[PDB]
Order: sequence, then C-alpha cells, then structure tokens
Amino acid sequence: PGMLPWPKVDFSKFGEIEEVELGRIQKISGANLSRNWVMIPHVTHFDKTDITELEAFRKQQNEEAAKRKLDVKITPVVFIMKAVAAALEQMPRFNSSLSEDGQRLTLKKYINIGVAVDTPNGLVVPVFKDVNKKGIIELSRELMTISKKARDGKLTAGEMQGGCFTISSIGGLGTTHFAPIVNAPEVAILGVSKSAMEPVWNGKEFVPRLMLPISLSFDHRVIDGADGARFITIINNTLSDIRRL
Amino acid sequence: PGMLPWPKVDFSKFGEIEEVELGRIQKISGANLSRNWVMIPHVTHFDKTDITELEAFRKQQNEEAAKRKLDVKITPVVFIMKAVAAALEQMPRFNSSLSEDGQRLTLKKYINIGVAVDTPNGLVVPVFKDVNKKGIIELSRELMTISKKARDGKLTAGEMQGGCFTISSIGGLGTTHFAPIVNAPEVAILGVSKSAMEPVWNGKEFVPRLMLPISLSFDHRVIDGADGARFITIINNTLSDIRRL
Amino acid sequence: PGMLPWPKVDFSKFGEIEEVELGRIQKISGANLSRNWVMIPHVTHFDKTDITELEAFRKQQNEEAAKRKLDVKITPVVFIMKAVAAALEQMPRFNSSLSEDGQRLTLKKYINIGVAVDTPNGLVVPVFKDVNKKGIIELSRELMTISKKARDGKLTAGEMQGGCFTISSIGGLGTTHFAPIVNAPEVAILGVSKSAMEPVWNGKEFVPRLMLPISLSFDHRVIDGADGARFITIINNTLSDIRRL
Repeated sequence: PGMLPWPKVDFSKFGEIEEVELGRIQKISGANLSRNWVMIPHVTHFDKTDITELEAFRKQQNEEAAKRKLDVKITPVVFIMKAVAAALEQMPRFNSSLSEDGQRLTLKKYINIGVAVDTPNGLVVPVFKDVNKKGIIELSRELMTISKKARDGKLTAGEMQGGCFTISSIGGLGTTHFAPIVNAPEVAILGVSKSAMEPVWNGKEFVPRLMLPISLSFDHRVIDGADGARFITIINNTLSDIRRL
Repeated sequence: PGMLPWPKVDFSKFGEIEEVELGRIQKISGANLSRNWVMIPHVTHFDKTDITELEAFRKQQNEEAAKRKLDVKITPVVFIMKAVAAALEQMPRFNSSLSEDGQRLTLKKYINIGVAVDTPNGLVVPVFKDVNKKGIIELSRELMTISKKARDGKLTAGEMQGGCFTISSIGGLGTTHFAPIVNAPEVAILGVSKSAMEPVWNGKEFVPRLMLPISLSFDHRVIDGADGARFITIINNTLSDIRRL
Repeated sequence: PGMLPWPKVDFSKFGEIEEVELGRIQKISGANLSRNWVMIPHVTHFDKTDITELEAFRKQQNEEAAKRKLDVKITPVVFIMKAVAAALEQMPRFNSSLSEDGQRLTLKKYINIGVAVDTPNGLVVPVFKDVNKKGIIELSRELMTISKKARDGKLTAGEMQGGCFTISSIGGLGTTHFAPIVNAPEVAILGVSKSAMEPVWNGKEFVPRLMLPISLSFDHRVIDGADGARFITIINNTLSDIRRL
C-alpha cells in the first residue's frame, strides 16, 4: 500500500506560530540523515565500562604534563578514541564502507575517527587521522586546537573528511545512554553518556566504581548482533585496562 | 537495489491459523506509523530522574486534598506534563513541526501535550491544551475526566488534535526503559517506564533514591544529540524539583 | 522530496583499501534486513529479570541429570524459550504475522520459536517447533543437536521454517542491552544480554540479585506500547518464577 502523505495541519487554528527556514547546514544534515535512516538497518548495543582506574591515571598524567609545562589537558574522549582505534584493528570489518548496491565492502587500512564537537551552531564532526598511530598527548593537542576552530566556526571542509568511525560524547550535557544514527558511509558509531559511580559486585560485596555508559549503533547489513557484542566488549575491556601514555 | 518484497509464507502448513482484518483505527494508525517511520530519523535518549522528594510531595498533597474532601487525585504523569511544558518553553525548537520537504520549521507558541491513555481498545492519545498555563489540580481534573472518557471510548476527534508533544507512560505495566516512535507532525516524544529504588552515590556513600527512567525519541532532522541531551536534562531536573501545587 | 543518493567517496585518497565482494549468504541477509527495517516501524522495550533462583534451580537440575545419568546439560536459553512460549499463549497477538499490505493479521495457533545460533558464517536462526508442548530436557537435546548442526553448516531448509518469534541471546559475548531488528514475517523478537549481580531494594535494604537484561523489539503496526510492556512483563515474571522441569 502507498505511503500516507505528511500531515497537512493548519497549526494557526491552535494559536500563534512562527515559520522559520532551516539553515543550509541543517538542510544538508537533514537530507543526509533521511537517506542514512532508510538505507541503513540500525541495531544499537548498550554497555557500561569501568573507568575508575583510567580516571585516576588521567588525573595523574594531567599533573605530570603540567609540571613539564607541556600545555595539554587530557580529556576522557581521547582514551575512547584510542580504544576504538585498537578495536578497529582487531575487527577490521567495522573499519569499512558498504557500496550503494550492497554487494561490495571496502575494507579500510587507515584508521581515522570523527569526534562530535558541540558549537554555537550545534554538533560538528572533525575527523582525526591515524588515531591508532598517535599518542594521548598528541591527540589531546589536536582536539583542543580543532575544537576551538569548531566553536569559532572556521572549520575546514577537508578537516571533516576521511572518517572511518564516529564518536559522539554527549554526557557533559546529559543522558545515561542514547542510540545514535550511523554516519554514512561509515558502518558504526559510538555514543558516550554520563559516567556515574555505581555499586559493582566483586564476587562477595558491592564496591563503588565509576561506570561509563557507552552505546554502539551499526549497519546490520555488515555487522551481526554477535560481532557488535564482540566489538563493544573490546572497547569496554580496553578502556577499563588502559594505563599508559 | 530494489527492495525485496515482503515474505510470502503459507502459514497453514505449520498448523492452524486465523486471518483477521485489522480494525478501522488500527489501519489508520498503522498507515501513519509506516509513513512516520521512514521519514523521521529517530534518535532516542535515555535518562533517570530522582523523584524521591516529588513522590513524597504528591502523596502529601493527595492526603491534603483527601482530608479536605477535594475529590482530586494527583497522579505522577501530571507532574511530567508540567515539566515537559516547561522544557518546551525553554527550548522552543522542540515545540515545532517540520514541513514535508524538510525545509521550514513551524515554531509553535501554544503548548498542548498528548498523553497516552490505555483503554480496552489499546493506547489512545488525548491532547491537553495550554499545559504551561494550567495548574496541577486543574490538569489532574482534566486527566481524570478524559481518561474515563477514553476508557469508556467516548473521545471526539477534536479532543485528539493540536498536540505539540506526546508523553507515553507505560511504567505501570512494566519496562525499565523503551524507545517510542515520534508522533508526526510532532518532533519528539517522552517515554516513561517503571520507577525503582536505586542506590545513588552522594560523594561518600550510596543512598536509596526513587529513580524514574525516562526516554526521549526525537526527529534528528530537527534536533541534534546535544540539544536532545539538554532537553531531557531540563525535563529530568524540572520534574525532580517540583514542590508546588 | 527526492532522496539523496549514497555518498560517492574516493577512499583510496585517505589510504590503502581492499574491496571485497559480499558472499551470497551475506547479500541475502542484508536484503532481508533492509526490507524489514523500512517496512516494520520498530519499538524496543527494555527490562531486567531476577534469575537468582532460576539459576540455582538450573544448576541443581543439571547436577541431578548428571547424577541420574540423563546425559543432558540445561542452558539458560531453554527457560527463555518456554517463558516466551507461555507469553505467546497468553498474548496471542504476538504470535502472528501481518499481511504485506498491512491490513490483515494472521493469528497462529502453533508456537515455534527461532533461536539465534552463532556459526563460522555468523548468527543463523534455526526454528524449534511446539515449544509450548515440550519439556525443558527435550528442548535442551534439540538445542544441542541443532546448534552443532548449525555450526557445521548442515541446517536444512525445513529446520529454518515456521518461526513465530525469535530469541537472540548475545549475552555470552557482551552488552548490557540491545535493540534487535524484527525477523519478518514475525512481529516481535527478544534480545538477551549479559546477566549481572545487582543491588535490589527489598523495602529496607539492597540485596544482591542476579539480573538478566532482556529487550523486546516489535512491529508497532501490530503491538502498541502498553501490550509490549505486558508481554515483556510476562516473560520477566515467568522466567523469574520457574521451578519445574
């Protein structure tokens, strides 16, 4: 059966209205999203990762970077970048793009990661190159400089190209979890919500642990439920074990 | 390329079957859902609101009205309506409708909220007008009257029109969270699941708090992840903080 | 409004790539998933079930079976199949298939449940017949036999036919919840994620209980949000109360 038309409602019948045009950016984003939504069968996995010791390590490295006057503040998302990059090395089918006809998968041998950054004009997604080959200090410096560029609205078209995977960390603003949409032509996206201290069973008692909620949405034409579970688990375990750089 | 047709299966070869036609209302709603699903890219945010003090206030107020013979029962969802109405005031992009070509956004000044009400014929969505201009007692009287009209199956078409936003509260029947579908031409819907006592860290120890799980699905063509996080946080904090009316 | 086409990106400008043709099985699977995603408006419910006593009962029964030389190991998923089968008996609208034009619902009087099993070629879903009429021991035998057959790539066409409902349990690989896609022409699917010991309020304190997270995705044209909650609640209550077989 044919599709019903979009509702044609005279909203003025119910009170005052103001009809505004969207910005070109929002029109471009909306068009891309409408395409991706129908072409990409979405599955979303949820998980929680223990970052108690990572956070202690981050604070340690932040004082030791200040003593050396290195001018760098390590933020949690840099660790997530490296964990995602290491996971893309272990399961390379997540580092891929599916052709339009669904018949051919392009496996990428480079690892670039887009990171959503909030601006006075909304979230934009700069792409960072060779994340798997860069350290925490270097990536923190790039993120600071480019996020500044984003807030000042002078981001370059080139600086948003070449992504293999997107991270969208919104926990500084809220949510305990969320289910993002895949940023085509990538096949997966990681959402990050607000960490919370939770009682966690150690086998004999509950102890307080800083738990970070993460989510993974993915193109189900490429990734099945089992591999999605393997992938998010690798990111979980990697983040809960990282204590170098 | 072209979509695979719907599966054709002779179900009678596995056992007894009975083919029934969908009701008149289910056919219309099913046609709307098919349209809304493919043209609205959904993101769903999850959150949990501390309603410990609010529930104590509600019961106290229900006692006050009882021992003064006011014949009004304050249910939790009326507080949710007021918090949503305050959020729609503070973030008016959520109180809007997108045109069918996705080019222009109608910002509504009035605030009417549809509230899912369960009936022997399933969930229906009566619409309550001027929620931002009505108190808790008045809205509770309206809810009592309309829910009976709904449960008795007497709702007119007018009583279901003009919605700006929908609340679907199913926690009385179960779920710890869920991801509802947006009710076009609205751009967001709040889901409400079953509250539970949870241990909540206060900086030194876990204390029991009554936490209410809520969810927000929204039209990603209109709302990005950052604004969705701001919005569900406003609903969260506003709801938790109510001590009046 | 015309749909924007798939992005045309020269990925070789960012680094080395390898283009691989999908296998036939993977092509068909994607085609089936692409159709299901656009024609089924998905809602997903989440829940957690207390399996503390069920697990001690399964462990006790697996010990009795070995001590009685019954030579059968009982896995958690057979209990879930029977709980789903009982839910399908109690809410027969979930045991159904919607017609291609969305106008007519085929109610099924037989109860067959597909169970996702991992293979060298990914998850596949053999179908088990008359789950509501089979005991726990008998279903475990079929599960063991057919799971090995699936891993060997030896499933017959008949062993995949007749499904009424799918259970997809990925908790041995990770996730705390997930949102599966409905396996058309069925109307719902249950996802099962990793169990965890959690603090559960008993009225005056928190006690550790083994909580199993489950999720229910369903065709919203058939099932409304309230019936979805009733259904996941029945599975929850039945699974958390089983002490026989």
